Amino acid sequence: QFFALPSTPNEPKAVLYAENVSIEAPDTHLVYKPDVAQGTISSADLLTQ
Amino acid sequence: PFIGTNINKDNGIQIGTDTTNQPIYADKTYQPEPQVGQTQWNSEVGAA
Repeated sequence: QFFALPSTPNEPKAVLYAENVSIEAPDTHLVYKPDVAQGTISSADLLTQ
Repeated sequence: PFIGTNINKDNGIQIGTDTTNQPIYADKTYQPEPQVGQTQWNSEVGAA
């Protein structure tokens, strides 16, 4: 996937990828989960954890 | 470190509200605590 700056959005500067990585954590008891209702991994709060 | 929405002159800043809504303010004596901050690293709030 292809990004760029707001000064030149015509030509791409920075790019990046996407991954189906099976993320697990065998060693985190996960203190401070913030409030999410029921949804996916998407809130500005849930980004901290 | 503490952030609340409304501030009036009677008690300074609120720290919460009850169910049947009314601004539950802070005591001058022991509120706000020196340790209450942010549990999120982001969101340095301002202008609202």
